[PDB]
Amino acid sequence: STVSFAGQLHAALDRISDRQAAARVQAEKFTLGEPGIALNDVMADMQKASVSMQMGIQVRNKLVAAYQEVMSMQV
Amino acid sequence: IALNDVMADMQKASVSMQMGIQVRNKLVAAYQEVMSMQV
Amino acid sequence: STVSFAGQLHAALDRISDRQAAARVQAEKFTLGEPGIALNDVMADMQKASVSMQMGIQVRNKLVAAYQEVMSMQV
Amino acid sequence: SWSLSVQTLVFITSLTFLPAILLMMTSFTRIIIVFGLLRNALGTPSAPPNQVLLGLALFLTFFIMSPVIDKIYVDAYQPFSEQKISMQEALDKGAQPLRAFMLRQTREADLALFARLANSGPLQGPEAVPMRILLPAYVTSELKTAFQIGFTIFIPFLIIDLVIASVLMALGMMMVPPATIALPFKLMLFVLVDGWQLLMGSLAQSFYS
Amino acid sequence: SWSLSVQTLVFITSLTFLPAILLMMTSFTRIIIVFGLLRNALGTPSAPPNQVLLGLALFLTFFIMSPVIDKIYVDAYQPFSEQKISMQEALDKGAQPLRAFMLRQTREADLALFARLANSGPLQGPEAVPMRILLPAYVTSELKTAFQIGFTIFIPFLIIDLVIASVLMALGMMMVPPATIALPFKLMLFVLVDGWQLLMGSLAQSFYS
Amino acid sequence: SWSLSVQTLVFITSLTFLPAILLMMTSFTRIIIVFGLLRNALGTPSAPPNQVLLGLALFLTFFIMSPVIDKIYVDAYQPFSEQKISMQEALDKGAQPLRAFMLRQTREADLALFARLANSGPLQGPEAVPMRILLPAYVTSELKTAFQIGFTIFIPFLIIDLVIASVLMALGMMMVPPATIALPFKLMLFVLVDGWQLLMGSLAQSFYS
Amino acid sequence: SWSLSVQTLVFITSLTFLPAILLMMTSFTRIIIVFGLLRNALGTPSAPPNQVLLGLALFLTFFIMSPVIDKIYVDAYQPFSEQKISMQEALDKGAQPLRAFMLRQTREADLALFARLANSGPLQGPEAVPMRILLPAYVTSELKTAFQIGFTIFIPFLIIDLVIASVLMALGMMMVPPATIALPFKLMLFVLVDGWQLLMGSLAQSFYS
Amino acid sequence: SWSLSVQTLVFITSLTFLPAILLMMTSFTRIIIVFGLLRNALGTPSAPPNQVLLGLALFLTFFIMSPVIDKIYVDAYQPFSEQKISMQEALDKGAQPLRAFMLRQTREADLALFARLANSGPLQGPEAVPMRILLPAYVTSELKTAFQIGFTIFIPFLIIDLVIASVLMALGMMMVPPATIALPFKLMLFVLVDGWQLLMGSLAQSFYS
Amino acid sequence: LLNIFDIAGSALAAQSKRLNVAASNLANADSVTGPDGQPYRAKQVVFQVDAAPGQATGGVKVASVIESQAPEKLVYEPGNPLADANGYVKMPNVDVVGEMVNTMSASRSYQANIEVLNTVKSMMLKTLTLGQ
Amino acid sequence: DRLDAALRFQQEALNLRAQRQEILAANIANADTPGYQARDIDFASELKKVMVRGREETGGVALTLTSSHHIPAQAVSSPAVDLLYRVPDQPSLDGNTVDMDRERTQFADNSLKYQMGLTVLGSQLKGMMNVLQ
Amino acid sequence: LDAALRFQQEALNLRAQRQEILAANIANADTPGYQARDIDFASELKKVMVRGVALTLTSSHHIPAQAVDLLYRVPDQPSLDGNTVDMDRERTQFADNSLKYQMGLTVLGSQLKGMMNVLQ
Amino acid sequence: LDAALRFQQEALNLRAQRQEILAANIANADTPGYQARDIDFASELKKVMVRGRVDLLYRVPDQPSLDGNTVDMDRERTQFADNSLKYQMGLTVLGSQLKGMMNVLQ
Amino acid sequence: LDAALRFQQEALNLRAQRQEILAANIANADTPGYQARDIDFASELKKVMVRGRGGVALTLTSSHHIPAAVDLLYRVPDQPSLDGNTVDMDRERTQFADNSLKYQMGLTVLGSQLKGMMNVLQ
Repeated sequence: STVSFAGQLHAALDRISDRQAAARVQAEKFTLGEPGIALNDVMADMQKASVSMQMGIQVRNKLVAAYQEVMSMQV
Repeated sequence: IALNDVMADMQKASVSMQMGIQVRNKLVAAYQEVMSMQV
Repeated sequence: STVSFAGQLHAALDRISDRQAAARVQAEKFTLGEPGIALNDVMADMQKASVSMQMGIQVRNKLVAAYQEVMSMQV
Repeated sequence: SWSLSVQTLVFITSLTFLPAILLMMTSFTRIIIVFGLLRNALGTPSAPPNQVLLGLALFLTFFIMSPVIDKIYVDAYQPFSEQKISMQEALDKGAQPLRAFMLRQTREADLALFARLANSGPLQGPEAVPMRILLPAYVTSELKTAFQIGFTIFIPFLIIDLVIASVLMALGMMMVPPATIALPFKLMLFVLVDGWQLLMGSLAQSFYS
Repeated sequence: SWSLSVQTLVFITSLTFLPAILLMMTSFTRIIIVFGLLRNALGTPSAPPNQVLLGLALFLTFFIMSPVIDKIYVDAYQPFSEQKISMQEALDKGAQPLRAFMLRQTREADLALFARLANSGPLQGPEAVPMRILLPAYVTSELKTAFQIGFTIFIPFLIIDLVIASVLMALGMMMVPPATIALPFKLMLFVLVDGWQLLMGSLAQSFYS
Repeated sequence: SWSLSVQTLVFITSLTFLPAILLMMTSFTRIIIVFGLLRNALGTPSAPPNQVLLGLALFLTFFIMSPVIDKIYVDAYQPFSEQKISMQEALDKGAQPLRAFMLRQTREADLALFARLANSGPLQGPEAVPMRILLPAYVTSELKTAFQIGFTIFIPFLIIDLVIASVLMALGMMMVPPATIALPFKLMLFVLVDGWQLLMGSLAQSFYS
Repeated sequence: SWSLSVQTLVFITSLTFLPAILLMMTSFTRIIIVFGLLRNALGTPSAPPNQVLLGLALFLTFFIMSPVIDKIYVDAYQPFSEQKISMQEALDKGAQPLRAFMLRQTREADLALFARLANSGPLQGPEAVPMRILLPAYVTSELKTAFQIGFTIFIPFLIIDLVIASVLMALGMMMVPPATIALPFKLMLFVLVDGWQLLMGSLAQSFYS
Repeated sequence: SWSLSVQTLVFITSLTFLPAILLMMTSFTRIIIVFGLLRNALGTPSAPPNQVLLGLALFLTFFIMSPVIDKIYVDAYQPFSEQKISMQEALDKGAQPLRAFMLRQTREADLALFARLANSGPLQGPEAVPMRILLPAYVTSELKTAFQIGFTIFIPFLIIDLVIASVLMALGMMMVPPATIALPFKLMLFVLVDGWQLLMGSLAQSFYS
Repeated sequence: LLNIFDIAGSALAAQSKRLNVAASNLANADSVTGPDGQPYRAKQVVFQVDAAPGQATGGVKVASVIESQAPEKLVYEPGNPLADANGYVKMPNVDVVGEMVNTMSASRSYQANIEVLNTVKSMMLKTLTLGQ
Repeated sequence: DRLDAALRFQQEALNLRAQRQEILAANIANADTPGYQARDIDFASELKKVMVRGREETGGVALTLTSSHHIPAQAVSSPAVDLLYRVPDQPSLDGNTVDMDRERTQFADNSLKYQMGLTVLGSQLKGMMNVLQ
Repeated sequence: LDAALRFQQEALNLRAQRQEILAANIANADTPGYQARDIDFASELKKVMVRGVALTLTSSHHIPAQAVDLLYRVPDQPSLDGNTVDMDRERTQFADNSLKYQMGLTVLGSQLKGMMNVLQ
Repeated sequence: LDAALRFQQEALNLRAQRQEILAANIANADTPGYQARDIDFASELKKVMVRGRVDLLYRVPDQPSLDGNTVDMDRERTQFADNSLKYQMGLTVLGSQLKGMMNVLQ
Repeated sequence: LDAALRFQQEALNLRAQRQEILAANIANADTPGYQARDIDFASELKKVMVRGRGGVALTLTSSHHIPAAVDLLYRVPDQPSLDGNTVDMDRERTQFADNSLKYQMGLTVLGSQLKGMMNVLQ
């Protein structure tokens, strides 16, 4: 097919969302008392999801700045 | 009232007010960008 | 009748101040030699007053942050 | 679905794309071009665009898209509220009325060009065309329509100009500046027939037909 | 290789350098200058710069770049996805198709000037020119091409202006302002010829020939 | 010497002072002023300011400064690699080629102004001038050079405008806007001459001779 | 005396009040206003404000205030370093040259207005003016002087504009735009006079008459 | 009372509310609006807002409020300091002067609106209006007074525009851009009439009548 | 309950029960009679590993307190009730040295497990500051 | 809303941790009273019950809200959690079944998990605030 | 990408499991015949970095259910009750393992904070 | 400037020197004929403040011993404890001054 | 650059090695004929600062071929003991305390330098 900016961006945002969801489910099960999951697993995955969130936010800010700079030049 | 309840309430309200203000900022910016073009 | 949430903040500040003043006068009375008042009671009330004061400080910080943010919407 | 993460990214960014992309996606292009062209006739601006013309076009496009916004509301804002439709069927259900709206105004050979230069293969039906091809085709078609409407609006004022100049020069007025004479005649034509209501109604009718 | 430091450091800087250098390095310069010059003709602006012509130019450049970006994708994004390529060979693997594209449009002599003012030694082939030489040469060639297209666009409306003026003088229109008379005729000429379709198509077909 | 404190404290602040002092102490003033004045001729912008003219100027001035930056590299960066030099003699070692360049570009009497108004003592030679007197002298002389170039740029398009207006006047064209006809001929004269290459190259040549 | 308590607490706040109050207390009001007005003449901006004019004004103000800075240095700093002076005697020692410098430039009637609207009692001499009176009075006088210089600079370019317009439409070139013809002549006039030296030298020498 | 308990928390938040409320509740809105409008006239801004107009407005409002600040100090700070007043009667002791000042400045019809919408009953005297009513009425009245002043300030400069445009049209100077010619005449209009002193004096006089 | 806290807490419970049994022995040494009238039989605890299904290791469980069935050393007081034919009182068989050593070792093991718990608690509370 | 539906679980869990906390400190405080019968609650089952049902705290009534100066007073309130008996080891002749080691290891565990919940809420709320700026 | 944090992460996790093992050794330092167990960190970590089963997982309401080498610690000083926990060895090992867990926590903290610093 | 820490810095240095002297006293508490020494902290501090960068006076003895040794251990213990406490005080005072100077600053 | 941190770092590292050496002494406080060792800190540190910390990696070809200094002086003893052991405890005790304190000092100095650079940067 083609690079599919819309489809690619959608897939990336889905990756962010499902990493957050996996971290949240793990923390849910840990605080509910379900055996297995270790504490360091919970903290490490939560921080990984937070870093993914921050990377997405920074990408968004840069792209929004680019779009608003391009759509302001007088033609 | 529970203390943790009070701080969770604090933060929830703070986030909600932040979100409302940011949405209004986006809408006001869009309005002014629409009103600053040439006709 | 009315709530007038500035009145609610005034009530909170009055509560915090009154609690600290009560703890201070209890320490006053105890170190003065007044019979009755116990040491563990003094320390417990001082502890509770300290927690309430940090309550007030945190509310201060978040109200100042909220006001500094509502003064940023462009009009 | 998305998880307190991306939701309120895609929303705030969509609000960022609002003023340009979403406003030139629907209307307010044809209306604004026609209003500016009408301002070229009748002489000078005399209508403060930063203050009045843009807002008039804004109100007119609100009126114009009342049906599509109503159908969007019915298809999404009822179901998507709290139950059984979550941002995947909501997206296509809410895309359908706007997409039908745009496809109903697009010249049937704009899409041809933009498919033939996007290297898109066969497009099975009218619904098969993607927004990627639908956006520039709709913009080009709307520019054509705006220029047609502006030309028709220019017709009578051009007629008044030429008839007034002809009267002045035939009656012997060798070298009078017929423009200053014609401008109040332009106003008279435009107000006696109640011109503004005719214009906004004709635009509104022709916009969906 | 790089270790998720400078990766995701050079990524964000690349994003920041995107809007200016990348857009004025690929296309959308010729398109936007030609749109501006077409706006010069036909009378007033009468098409909003900051929103609609910018959006249409972005869409045109996306469509034109789709083969280039697809080559870049197949040569980096799959092979940069975790295996044997990590943002060192990704850079040059992605640059090569873009470099070939930009070379295909550069004037034969702009490269010569910028090479001769770099004191660069002799060059063997088109693969020997570096990005340092290749940016400004492409920019200058693009400006020349844009101005040539500008001529081809001004020609017919200049004809209309002059023929209207000549008719008006011969008829004896002492000092009618022929510009107001010619503007609706310019719009008429540009709508019957189906000018928006055929203009964007002509730019596209010109741009890679 | 300095100790990875104040070193790397002077570095970051030097990068802070970069965008203004360093881009307006070397080149890019004459070039950008000539580009802007050229853009005033030929009518409208016809080149996006913040993007194409600015980027092209940045590239061009990098290309003029490449010999001075080469000498600054040889006399600062290579020896500053751990050995015999650390930001004390390195300062004037890296200044001297740049000071030589600026003196070679300054007016021989702007130095006089900014020296006499500083109560500075009598100067033995070119080497005895300080950076203090050298900066404003270079800026003022560069503004003079830029305006001379701009005047020469405005010459031929002035010629085209006058000849077009005179032809229209002789033909009896009382009220035709000669600028509208003359603009495509302005671009004409600017492309058949191959104006962008000539202008870029002549700026580079004028800048060192 | 102060004890590395309030000292270095008033130093840092002094630095934060620097950019506005101190730079608008000395000069760089008159210089910036005059350059801005000069730039309204001579056509478009055509000179990078936040880049060259601001830096040139900074250098110019350094040079103009240099006697004041030297007197403050000698009378305040070295005596403040270690012996017999600590940040209260230092204040008047460092103010006296500055207060004298601002008095010499104030209109002899602004002090009257601000002293009378501050309920100030009779003033014995030039030294009885308080800083509270002398700041805003100096600001108002400086604004008046800057606008005076501004008109006096506008004059010759007004001459060029009007003579070009008269010649053009007297010759019969009824409606060629005189600004476009005039702009090269404005630049020519301002470069043959060596306008930048005359301007900056006159500003500097005016600023101590 | 409070015991270095919540005190110094309320004090620091009072300092937080200082810049916005206490400079938008006393003065410095009227003056700053008048300065902004004055800069709208006289052509281009050419007065450094962030520094000079802001500083002049701040000094002028301090000079205006010296009596009010003195009364608030004498009836609050001296008593609030250590004896018989502490942040309980301090508020009303410091509010009465500010209330009297605000009431002396309010347009008499704004209080009517804000009492009629706050559902408050009839008000017997001047004092009966509370803070909850006094603030919006004061800001509305301040806006009204500021714009009355500012538009009265425009009127003469638009007179200058009128006369210069009409003279240029009378001479037939077809399309000489009358704004450029008017700007220096607006400047001497504003300096021969002794503009800045008269304006500051009129504002100070009007601000207590 | 996190696994390691459970392991160390089970150790604490087991050590407390072991020390209690040792104290009861050391206290009722030289006790002629029980409630109904029978020798006090010396008591011991049984330590077994916990978490039987899964990993075969973890924690200690002291289920099933038992009795030390040594032959219950006798004395001769043939006028005392509780003396059978061949008057022979039954006289609990508690060895004081063994019980004192049991108390010492149980206290030391208790301390070791307490102090493991403190170490682990610090470890986890530090884990909570991972990154931030 | 949809802000207090995603943060609801950790909020409820953390409040339940605080409630179990004062239950355990009531165990500790009554260490040496006779016949106390140490109490405790099942955290997982009670958390599921809270999520499905709500709070529904049982037993509590405040006075009315008439004109000011009517001396507010409140009845003795208790959360709806059903207190469960802790199965004792080592009978102790006074009914007190509070084993220091069990109660104290549970106290430390509950403290640690309360801190974990605070960390999780802090992370989620910082994430929300990082989106919106 | 972002599995570059994997190694330390899993390493840290393994250390935690080791603690339990070592902790058990301390808990059962008195039980008869315990035969103290332990695992070798290096080989176990290498194996896990090189590398229960899925049940019936169609739509919900089918109750999903989830399904290292514990090596002998060669003893010294036999003790007649089968217990081979030389408590001194286990104390030393526990101290060292706790320390290396702290080190792993610091290393993940540093990598995560470097990542976050680049991202702002 | 930045000689506002000079007084406590020189005081702390003299305190360290006195610690060394008293440790030498304790060490030689048994060597025959030692004649215990000390320094006068006040006088030496004033002397180092007036001029900058210490005579070893002899601690006046009590209780003779026939080995000539005059280290009377009780006095030395009290003085060593006093000096250690004063050194810790100087540490706290310097710490407070540096804390203040770096608090005002950032 | 960024070799300012080298000196202290080397010192710190060398201190650690000395601890090991010293620890060996304590661990061998009674083994017969031990002959306690020690190293001269100043000379070894200066030697490391002059030159550095000899080995060669395996063949520099492609992978799948799986490619891959402190002279111990002797402590002069006192008090012989007829088992050869010359670890006089007291000296080792004070040396261990001194080495630990100076290792801490090295940590503090290195941390102060790293904090200095980080404060300048941010």
